[PDB]
Amino acid sequence: GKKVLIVYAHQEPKSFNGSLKNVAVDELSRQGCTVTVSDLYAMNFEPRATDKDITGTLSNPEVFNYGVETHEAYKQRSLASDITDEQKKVREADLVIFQFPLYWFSVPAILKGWMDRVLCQGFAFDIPGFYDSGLLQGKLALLSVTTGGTAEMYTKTGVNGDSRYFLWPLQHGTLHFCGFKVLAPQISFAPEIASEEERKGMVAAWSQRLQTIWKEEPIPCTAHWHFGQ
Amino acid sequence: GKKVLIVYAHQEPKSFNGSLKNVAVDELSRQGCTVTVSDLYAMNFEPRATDKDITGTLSNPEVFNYGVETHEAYKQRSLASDITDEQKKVREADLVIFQFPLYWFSVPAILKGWMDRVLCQGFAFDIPGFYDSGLLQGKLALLSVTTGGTAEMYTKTGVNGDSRYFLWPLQHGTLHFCGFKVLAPQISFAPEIASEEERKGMVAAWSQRLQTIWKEEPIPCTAHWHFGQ
Ligand SMILES: Cc1cc2nc3c(=O)[nH]c(=O)nc-3n(C[C@H](O)[C@H](O)[C@H](O)COP(=O)(O)O)c2cc1C
Ligand SMILES: Cc1cc2nc3c(=O)[nH]c(=O)nc-3n(C[C@H](O)[C@H](O)[C@H](O)COP(=O)(O)O)c2cc1C
Ligand SMILES: COc1ccc2[nH]cc(CCNC(C)=O)c2c1
Ligand SMILES: COc1ccc2[nH]cc(CCNC(C)=O)c2c1
Ligand SMILES: [Zn+2]
Ligand SMILES: [Zn+2]
Repeated sequence: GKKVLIVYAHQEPKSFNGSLKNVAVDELSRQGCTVTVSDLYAMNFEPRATDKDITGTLSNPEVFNYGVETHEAYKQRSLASDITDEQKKVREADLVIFQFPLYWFSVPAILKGWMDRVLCQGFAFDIPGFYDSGLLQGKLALLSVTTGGTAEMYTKTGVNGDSRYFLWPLQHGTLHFCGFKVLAPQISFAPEIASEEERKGMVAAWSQRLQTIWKEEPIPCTAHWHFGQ
Repeated sequence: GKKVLIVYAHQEPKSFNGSLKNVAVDELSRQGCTVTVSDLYAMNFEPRATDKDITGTLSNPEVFNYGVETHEAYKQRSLASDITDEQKKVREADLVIFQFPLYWFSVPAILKGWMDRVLCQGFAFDIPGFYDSGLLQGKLALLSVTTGGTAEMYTKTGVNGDSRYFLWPLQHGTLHFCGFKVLAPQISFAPEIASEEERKGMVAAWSQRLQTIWKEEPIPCTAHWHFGQ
């Protein structure tokens, strides 16, 4: 049996991102997987890392240290319920798919906020207690990203540089750091500029890939994979 | 004369980030510069990119496209006032300093939200009108980042890889894309693990650098600068 969490960050259900999230639910549900979706915009998910993330009394109310406070709150079961609800979904998942449009070579702020607030010390990693000593080892993660720029722009000699260059903070700095095994990213280039048939083709390629997702090996999440030849 | 905008993202005024922001205000004010600070957490700055960012009739209310709607809203002067207030500060600034702790090899979500919402099409870039032709051409930008990890961890052979690797989405994908000339980053490594004297030393090195900031040349914001080869 297999459980999947899809963390989805798009405002418009009729969007191309919406279509990719819906075909992932459809395909994984067809396989008999247990599927949960965190639709961040529909949840009005809080992105800001603030003292409202800890309930009750702070370890040090005079000098607020977000990392220290959330690490202690996690251990004391005093984190805000929106964070713990997401942590329960991650803890139970075997695969976490992130579905989002690329915003400034990174995730939209609402999804950056999910990463900042949900992946706290004690839950996803400890200090020390990261990368392969991370706490989400055994779990798979996958970035399903859509872009405005064409594939050609995202080549080593292209204006944007290779698409792997922007994946480093997300795949390595975040997912690998927490102990996830990183599956190859799904990059859907320039859907708004594509034809209706080309968009249908991109959606079908993602659905087809999901049919055999449990047979994939993760990428070697190294500097060489992201920046080398 | 010169005008500086400091976009600051830290919850705690007593923090090391707070000390760096304050010494920048002190030094630039001593030089006779005009200084403005956007303290994002104190402003409870909205990070989410939503339809609340447009006040008028949407160009397409049936299928919401944030990029299209904000581009049109910028041209019509129908953007939310919190965005327009930040744009006025950026338009007037000769130098924009971003002061923040590194969160997941990137900016905290509240600051990612400032980038997503403030740097809209029509204001910060256009198509064509990006990279060396970006609309913020002639302006300088500088990232002043603090980290948990030591300098040694942020080297090519270190666990985190070189610090320049994580700068790519911010310096190139965002600042250079909008036409800014990027000054060399100020990276204050591991202040929480440092001694009180070492922290004082990092604050003084930043103040000393600011004394001659107007004499600096920008970096060559290229893939070669960030990744080598
Ligand atoms: C705030 C913002 C920032 C964006 N930044 C990028 C970027 O860095 N690179 C890129 O290729 N496209 C960028 N885009 C374009 C989106 O990635 C693109 O519109 C989206 O992936 C299309 O998918 P959708 O039709 O489902 O929205 C940006 C769009 C917005 C609104
Ligand atoms: C949500 C979160 C994510 C962080 N991610 C990183 C990271 O990617 N790399 C790093 O070296 N430190 C990371 N840190 C540690 C902070 O960068 C560090 O505590 C801060 O820069 C210290 O400055 P301050 O004392 O003024 O807060 C993170 C902290 C938090 C709370
Ligand atoms: C809440 O603190 C966080 C969150 C995510 C993180 N990624 C990297 C670090 C730096 C940790 N430094 C050492 C020496 O262990 C980190 C800290
Ligand atoms: C670094 O590339 C960026 C940064 C911000 C952006 N906002 C919107 C787009 C592209 C939107 N699609 C087209 C081709 O019009 C975009 C690209
Ligand atoms: Zn890695
Ligand atoms: Zn560049």
